[PDB]
This record gives sequence, C-alpha cells and structure tokens, in this order.
Amino acid sequence: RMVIVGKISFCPKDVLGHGAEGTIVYKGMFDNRDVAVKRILPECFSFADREVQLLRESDEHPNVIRYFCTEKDRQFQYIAIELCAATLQEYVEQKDFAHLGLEPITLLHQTTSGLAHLHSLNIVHRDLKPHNILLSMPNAHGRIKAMISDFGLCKKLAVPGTEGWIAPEMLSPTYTVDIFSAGCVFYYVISEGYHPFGKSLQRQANILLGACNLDCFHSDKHEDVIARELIEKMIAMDPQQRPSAKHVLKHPFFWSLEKQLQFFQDVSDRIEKEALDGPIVRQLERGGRAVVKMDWRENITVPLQTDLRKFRTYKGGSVRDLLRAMRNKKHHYRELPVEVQETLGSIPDDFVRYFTSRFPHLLSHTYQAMELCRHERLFQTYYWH
Amino acid sequence: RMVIVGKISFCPKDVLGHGAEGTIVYKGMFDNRDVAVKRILPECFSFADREVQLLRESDEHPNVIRYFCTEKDRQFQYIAIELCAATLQEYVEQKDFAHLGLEPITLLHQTTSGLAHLHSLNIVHRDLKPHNILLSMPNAHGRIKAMISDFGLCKKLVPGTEGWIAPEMLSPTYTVDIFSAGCVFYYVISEGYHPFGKSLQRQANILLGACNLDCFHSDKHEDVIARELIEKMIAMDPQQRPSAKHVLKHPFFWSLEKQLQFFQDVSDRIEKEALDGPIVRQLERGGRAVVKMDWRENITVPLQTDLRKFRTYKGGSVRDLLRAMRNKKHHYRELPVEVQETLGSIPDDFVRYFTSRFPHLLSHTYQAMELCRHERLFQTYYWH
Ligand SMILES: Nc1ncnc2c1ncn2[C@@H]1O[C@H](COP(=O)(O)OP(=O)(O)O)[C@@H](O)[C@H]1O
Ligand SMILES: Nc1ncnc2c1ncn2[C@@H]1O[C@H](COP(=O)(O)OP(=O)(O)O)[C@@H](O)[C@H]1O
Ligand SMILES: *Cc1cc(-c2ccc3c(c2)OCCN3C)cc(OC)c1O
Ligand SMILES: [Mg+2]
Ligand SMILES: [Mg+2]
Repeated sequence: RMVIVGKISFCPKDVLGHGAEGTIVYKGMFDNRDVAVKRILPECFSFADREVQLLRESDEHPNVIRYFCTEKDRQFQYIAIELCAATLQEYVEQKDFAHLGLEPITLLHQTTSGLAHLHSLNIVHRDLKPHNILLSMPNAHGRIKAMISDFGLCKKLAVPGTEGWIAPEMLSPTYTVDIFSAGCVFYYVISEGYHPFGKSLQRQANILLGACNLDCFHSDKHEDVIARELIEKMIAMDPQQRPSAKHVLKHPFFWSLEKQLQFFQDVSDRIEKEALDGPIVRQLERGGRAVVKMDWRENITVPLQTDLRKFRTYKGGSVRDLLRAMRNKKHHYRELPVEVQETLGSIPDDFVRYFTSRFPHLLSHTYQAMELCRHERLFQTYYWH
Repeated sequence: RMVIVGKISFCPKDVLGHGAEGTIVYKGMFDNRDVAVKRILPECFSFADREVQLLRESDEHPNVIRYFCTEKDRQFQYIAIELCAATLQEYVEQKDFAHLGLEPITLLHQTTSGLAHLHSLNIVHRDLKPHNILLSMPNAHGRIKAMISDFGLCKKLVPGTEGWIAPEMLSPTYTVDIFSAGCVFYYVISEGYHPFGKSLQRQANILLGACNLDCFHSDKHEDVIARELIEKMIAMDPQQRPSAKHVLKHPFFWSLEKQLQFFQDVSDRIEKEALDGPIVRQLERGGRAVVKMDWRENITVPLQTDLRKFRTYKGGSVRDLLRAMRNKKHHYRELPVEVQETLGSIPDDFVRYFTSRFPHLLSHTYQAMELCRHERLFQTYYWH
C-alpha cells in the first residue's frame, strides 16, 4: 500500500524503526536505490536547511552521512538518507553482526573526524549517540565505514540531546557538548557496551553529579592507560578542559604501531647529544624509576639483556637509556643475532609492542615529558597547537 | 568472481550484452545502486569527456540518460550508466512485453525531445538506433520512460551503425540524427519494419534512395500524417530534414483535443475572409480530393439530415466542411440526441468522427494554413 509525495516515495510497512517523539523511519526509494526515509512532525523537530546546505556546497567528508533531498508535506516533513546496515549499537552489542572487517579504533577515528568536519563549518551535532553513528553497507571489496547521521535537526520546546549522553553543563551550545558525548561513545565502544556513567537509569544523574567509572581500564596496560588518559579529558565536567575535536584525532590513542615506535626513536634522537642538566633530560626521568620498573635490564628477555650488558653504556634507571637502547636495537636490527631477532621481532609491530607490553607507562610518560618540544619541526605529527 | 577498478564493480558472470568491437556490458555496482557497466577498448572507441561534462553542467533532461562516472583500467575503459529494463528492440518485438503506461507516439516524442536537448548543446549523437534508445524500469507509481544512450562515444579503428546511417555521411551535423530518427520512427510505428528495410540490403537501399513506408495506408489519417513527417525526416537531401525541435511541433504528436482545437481555430480565423483571398484560395487548392467529392454525402445519415436544414454548405469546399465542424461543436448542446450519439463525446470521438472519414483533412489544412505561420495564435501549431 505504497505512498508517494515524491521526490521520495516509500511503503509504510517497511519500517526501519521508531525515533524520538512520533518521528518514525521506513525503508523507501529515490532514484531507484534503496533508501532510509524519515518522517518528522514539523511541530516537534526543526530542520536547519542552512547548515545542511553549507554541508552540500562543501567538500564531501566520508564520515558524515549525506542528506539526499528534503520535502515538506502539508502536515509533515520527509528526509532521505543512505540505507545503512546498522547503527553503532548493533556493532557494539552483537560483535558478530559481521564488521567484518572494521576496527573499533578506526571506527572511532572516522566518527571523531566526521565530527571535526562538522565542527569545522561551525555546526554542532548536539545529539551524538550510538544510534546516530551508523555503519554503511559493505563496499566494493566489502569494507564498512562509520558516518554520523541525524545531525542538523533539533527540538523546539516540545532540552536538545538525548538522556544519557547530554553534556552536563547543558542542563544547568558549542563543540564541547559533542566532545563529551563522543567521550561517552569511545568508552561505549572500547569497553564493548558499558557507559562511563554507566547504567541507563542513573546515567544522566551521575553525569550531573560527576560519577565516572572507567573500571575497564587496568593500569598495567599501555593501551588502557592511553585510552583512559584521553577519555578523561573528553568527559571532563569543566567543558573548557575538553579537547578540540581535532586535538582528539591527534592524540596517541589512535597512533599506528609504526607511529609509536617512530615516536620512541625520534625522542631517542632528539634527546641525544643533550646534557643531563638540560630541561628535557631532567624532565624525562622525572618519573624515572616508576616507568622503567627500577632496573629495565631486569624486566626484559634473557637474550636481549645478554646483548645489552655488552654495551652498557646503559643505565637501567634512565628512561633515556631504555629509549636509546630501543632506537639502537631497531637500527641495527638486521645484523643482530637470530636469538634476539626472534625475541623482539617482527618490526615495527611486535618490536614496539615488546617494550610497551613490559612498560605500560612508557609511551604515556615519554609523551607527557616531551610536551616541551611541541612546536618543533619533527614533533608536529605528535602534538597540537 | 568479482572485478574491481574502483569505484565501479561487477561479477563478470552477470553479463547484459555484447556490443560492437569487443565492447561488453554487465550488471554491476556504483554507490550501492545496481548499474550497467560498459567496458570499452580505448583503442576502438573514444569517450568525449567535454560533451558529457557539458551535459552534467546543464539541467537534466529526463529522456537523456546519465553517465555516472568513468574510470580507466590500465588496458581498458569503464563506463557506468543507469540500469534499464530493455532496449526499444524489445519494446517493439517481444510480443508479451509490458510497455506499461507508455504509448508509442509518446515514446518517439520523448526520444525526439531528448534529441532536441542534445542538439541544443551542440552535441551530435551520430549513432541513433533501437539499441541506443533504452527503456527505464518502473518508477514510483509504475511509469515506464525511454531515454537515449551511448551518445558522446565514437569509433576510430566511421561513425554510426549499419542500417541507420545517413547516406551523405558516406558520400557531421544534426541532420544525421534526424535521419536515423526518421528510421526508428517508422520502425516503432510500423511495429517492426524498417524504411529501407531488410538487414542485409538496408544500408545499400539507403544509399540508393529506396524507401518503403508500405504500412502507410492512404485512407487512414494517422498513417497519412506519420507518413507526412517520416518522409521529410528520411529525405536523402540532408537539407530537407527538419530540426529536432521542428519535428516536435508537427501534427503527429497532437492530442486529439489539440487536433480538434486546431480545426476550430482554423475555422475561426478563415471566417470573414474573401473567398478569392490567397489563404482561402490556397486552402481549397487540393479541394475535391480531400472532401471526397461531396463531403455531405460522406457523413452519417443523421448528421446530414440535420445539416440539410441550414446549408449554406457547399460540400466541395474544405472551408465549409471545417465550418460545419466548428459550428456543430459549438452548438453541440442543443443538437438532437440522434446527432449527439452519432457524433460525441468531444473532443476525442468528435474530431475522430471527421478525421476518420476525411483522412487527409488534417494534413491538408495544416499544409495550407502554413500561410499564417507567424501569427500569435498559430505558434502552438507551427515553427517560427
Ligand atoms: N540513515 C539511516 N539508515 C538506516 N536506518 C536508519 C537511519 N537513520 C535511522 N535509522 C534507524 O531508525 C531508528 C530510529 O532512528 P531515529 O528515528 O533518528 O532515532 P535515533 O535517534 O534512534 O536514530 C534507528 O534505530 C536506526 O536503526
Ligand atoms: N543501460 C543498459 N542497461 C541494460 N542493458 C544495456 C544498457 N546499455 C546497453 N545495454 C545492452 O548492451 C547491448 C550492447 O550495447 P553497446 O555495447 O552499447 O552496443 P549497442 O549499443 O550498439 O548495441 C545492447 O544491445 C543492450 O541490450
Ligand atoms: C644494541 C646496539 C648495537 C650496536 C652495534 C654497533 C656496531 C655494529 C653493530 C651493532 O652491528 C653491525 C655493525 N657494527 C659494527 C650499537 C649500539 O650502540 C649505539 C647498540 O646499543
Ligand atoms: Mg536519530
Ligand atoms: Mg546500447
């Protein structure tokens, strides 16, 4: 029993799912492609054709879903969007929805990026949640991407946003409300379903209080330490403490294994031929013993320790020495004995995961102390301005 | 066993059809649309990006297909276009083809409007033919539409396809397309035949100037007009061929309502004009033949029974047959029910009532009333 008003056509029996306050979404058509069509009560939700036009007239960013065309029926409003396979909540809640085929952290880099694109054109999303981060259907080689949908519309005194993800200062807007929401979603994904506030019913309450958890992050894992450090600044109750949408992208939390290793070698070079009295070297072993674990020669594999002893030249209490030794072994890698090669290798992946596995706080620390040289030529890929 | 060449993609098993010079067409993908992919050997066919980009840069005509995007393989070229349900070939020939919601004359009209659009952008097709006029798939409310494709491509290894090639290109401008068009016109209308007219001898006889048009009776109106236009379209002198938009203004396309309206406007215009007048004189030039000696004797008994009371009606004079037309149509409401039922309902059955009996009436009037071409009333009827 089809309908037209098109432009967009559809059938009312192909219901994708109900939205907020009347708004419902069915599966319709357009050119001759399958499309998701969303009917909204003009009395409830206010489209901003202005923003969306700034989006169209601007260059396509592949992580912000596209609005095909808009139609204003006499009593309604109708919108057409890319029939995505699922929202983030599907991806997160049934691991086997068949990603297959799409990494969590890259999903987060995409989401955060599309968001950076939105914040670029001075448009704020104001309702970021897993239900508004949709995953497309398999591409040409069967890859899947992440796009932010349902951005640009709002409510007209029927508080913007959705209970559970509403930045706290918006209860009592700029980009920070979107950053906060995003932080909650990073935690939603990484932790495979939990929320930092954390159960549905007391969620918005605890947000307004300041109650977090992040109990998923052990403090003995490199990965978890970095994730925690980022999310904390993301969901900071003082909205000024919240990272810029792009600042988030630049953070360690995303870095390739190659990137991390490179960072260790680059630090090891830049702090070389630099005296101990200097600011950098002084600051770098400020935490000293703690990150190195007293003697770092003592925490590693036997072959490595054996080889190292023959040079030392190597402290064991100095982070700087662990970095110099890392850089060194990476440099002379091919001409190293087979024993060590097997204990360390491959490269960069297993080589850098070797040292961060055994010094969870190494990267975190080095990166913190090396903040001094943020403006330098080499360190631009690592830090923000 | 999928292929790639991003962003297009297709399973090679899902073939749609083979083409000229090794060119092949498959069913594949683009965004997430099903889409037809046409791979060409870049050594045989040259794509004209400039033209197509000009098509994109202009407003979309609904009977002109859309080239989505092009990509070059290292050894090939790929081109993606709207998947269509058939070619005009099928439309015409497969007995149980649902040409649903689409009369033939409106198909040729859509086609010729698309051509007007393309000529308007100074882009010439060069290979118009049944395989290059495609049928869409049922839209929102089911309606089927036709569009032209494979334009903007050419051949490098003579343009055109054997059987639809203008003669003088052998011995290019828009005239070639008008000609080939004329051919497909007859083809569609004749329900399968060709003006020239058998596959092997087609091109040959076109060179020779041999036509056919045998499906065109001289006692049925439709045939007479279709003929009237096709003949001009498939002339051997490319200077005779009417412009793509000119072909549109032609009678062949008019709804019966328009036809009847033309007879009325003509009847009105001619009234109060001297019978020696060059226009009246011209209108009656063909005379006798078209009114069938005494047009009063060539109409239903009730109508002549009712016409006998007035005349005033010469009976050998198109001016009077046309005036009776206008006058009965006007005073229709008051006319006896007998006459009402031999005639009605207006416009369709009524204008049919006259064109049926006087097949040439319309053709003839149209030709003779070309003298008032420029007048403001007669712009909907004629080409300025
Ligand atoms: N662009 C889309 N493509 C496919 N499904 C969609 C799309 N947008 C929304 N949906 C589906 O419709 C449901 C309701 O969406 P919406 O009405 O915007 O409320 P929500 O805030 O939950 O997204 C969602 O669960 C989602 O599955
Ligand atoms: N858009 C399309 N959709 C479906 N089939 C098509 C399409 N375009 C072309 N074809 C099929 O491919 C065949 C060959 O097309 P092509 O290689 O362009 O040569 P030609 O057009 O001269 O026949 C046609 O006869 C037609 O059946
Ligand atoms: C671990 C390590 C190894 C070397 C090193 C120096 C010189 C040579 C070498 C390895 O192998 C091939 C050729 N060659 C003479 C040097 C180091 O200190 C800079 C360290 O730490
Ligand atoms: Mg939504
Ligand atoms: Mg074709």
